[PDB]
Amino acid sequence: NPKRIRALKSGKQGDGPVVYWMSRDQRAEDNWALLFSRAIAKEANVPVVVVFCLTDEFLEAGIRQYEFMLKGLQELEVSLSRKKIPSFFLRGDPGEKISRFVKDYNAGTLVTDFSPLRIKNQWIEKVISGISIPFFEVDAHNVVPCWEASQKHEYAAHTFRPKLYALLPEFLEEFPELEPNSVTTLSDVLETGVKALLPERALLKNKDPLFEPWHFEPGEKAAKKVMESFIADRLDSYGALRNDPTKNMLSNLSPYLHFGQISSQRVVLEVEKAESNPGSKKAFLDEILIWKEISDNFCYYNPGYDGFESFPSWAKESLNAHRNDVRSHIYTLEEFEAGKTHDPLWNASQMELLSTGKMHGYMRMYWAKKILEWSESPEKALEIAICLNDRYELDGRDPNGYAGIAWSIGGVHDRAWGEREVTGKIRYMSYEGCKRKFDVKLYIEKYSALDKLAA
DNA sequence: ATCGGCTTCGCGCA
DNA sequence: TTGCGCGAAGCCGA
Ligand SMILES: Cc1cc2c(cc1C)N(C[C@H](O)[C@H](O)[C@H](O)COP(=O)(O)OP(=O)(O)OC[C@H]1O[C@@H](n3cnc4c(N)ncnc43)[C@H](O)[C@@H]1O)c1[nH]c(=O)[nH]c(=O)c1N2
Repeated sequence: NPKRIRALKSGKQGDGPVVYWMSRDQRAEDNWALLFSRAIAKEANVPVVVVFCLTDEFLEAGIRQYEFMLKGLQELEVSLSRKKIPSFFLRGDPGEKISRFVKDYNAGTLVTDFSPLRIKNQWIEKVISGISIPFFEVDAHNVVPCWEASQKHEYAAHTFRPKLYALLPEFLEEFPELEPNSVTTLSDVLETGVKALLPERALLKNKDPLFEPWHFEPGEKAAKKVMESFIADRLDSYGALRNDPTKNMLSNLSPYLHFGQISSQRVVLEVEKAESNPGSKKAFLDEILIWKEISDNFCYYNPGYDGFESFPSWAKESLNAHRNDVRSHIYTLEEFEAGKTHDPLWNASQMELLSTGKMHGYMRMYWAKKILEWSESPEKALEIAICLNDRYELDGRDPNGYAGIAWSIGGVHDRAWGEREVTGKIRYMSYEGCKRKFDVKLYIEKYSALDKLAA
């Protein structure tokens, strides 16, 4: 389906390899990008090669994301050579490195997947300028190409959802089988990059790592076994138990989908054919279909996705009007980060975020709204809630991150509610509201250990 | 074209 | 808990 490609640059198709510049979608199956690279490599009797660019951004988050990512690449690499596609791994800025790699190996054609974040689009430009062969983009990450789904920033779910469903019958389709190439250190990069990151690993008073790395096992292989678990054990109770922090009825797929270790489209396919509770199947389909992809919609059509300016006008006008309110408490980053607020429900969730790297969905909503209530300005609430989300979430640094922080503190894709001190018309949430929805003390007590335990 | 109808709200009440 | 009505509130879209 040609609608999944955009022509970034046009030109002289080299007598050489087709180059997949892998970035978002780190999987070898279920990958429209690797499929397109392999299509036009067959139309030219050239091999297809894969190149990944490892960049200095790993220092801005934690060992947890980097071991999750790097382990997934060790397994993609052997999985990619079993079908005769060599994987190449460059360490440097994709501005210069991908550029050089193009000239150096005589690439016939270049291809990349699609991120809507600002920095991938800075790179793509530095790539287009220092390059002579054609340059192609494929949305391998959304069921419906970001730029076809809609042509504007979408105001709400219920306005984006019809456009999306109207296009679902044509892009919800099976994946062809990736045919292997006809014509014919990462251990070490994992070593250095953890050495450089070990001085900042989150520790306990007894020098122990806070992080528990057994809750999510990385890779394509482990990814698919988590979807199969979810469809067989959890999908049915999803409508009813998804909002109860005390049960793991979440799919648990976000760390894998973030790193593109599983296609969102293979999951939809496999939910769609499964015979579960309708309400479960609907609730679930609109998270992974609508909300995931309005988040790409958000970050694409809004360059300042991660700042106050991108809130809707009414919530900008609201929070401004309450900047001069006395705040009940005020915390610093350090105080939040170590869960030293006055709110054991708040502090429990921050403990869940540090030791697992995935905080319960429903709780992240409460977490983010309390940052706005108990910090000195909204801009500073944004800053903390981004800092902590990207530092400690396994699925962080993600359009779902930005659009969800935005949802919580700024009202993006939300509506106006009853006007309050500090938080204005932004949707309010309370401990007492939690108490009627789920057994807070069970939550709190699962994590009440790790408080005194941390320094 | 004006009017439901809006992710995940809180709260009383049975 | 567990469900329902009602509240406050800005705006898109057929
Ligand atoms: C403050 C805050 C911070 C974040 C987020 C929300 C909030 C309120 N989210 C979005 C959401 O909280 C997160 O995707 C889910 O908790 C992922 O958990 P499961 O995969 O178990 O979801 P679950 O199995 O319930 O849902 C299925 C899938 O749908 C998608 N999805 C679900 N809820 C979504 C939402 N609210 N927005 C967008 N997509 C959603 C995800 O891909 C998720 O994997 C996010 N998400 C993320 O992937 N990375 C992040 O760093 C953040 N950050």
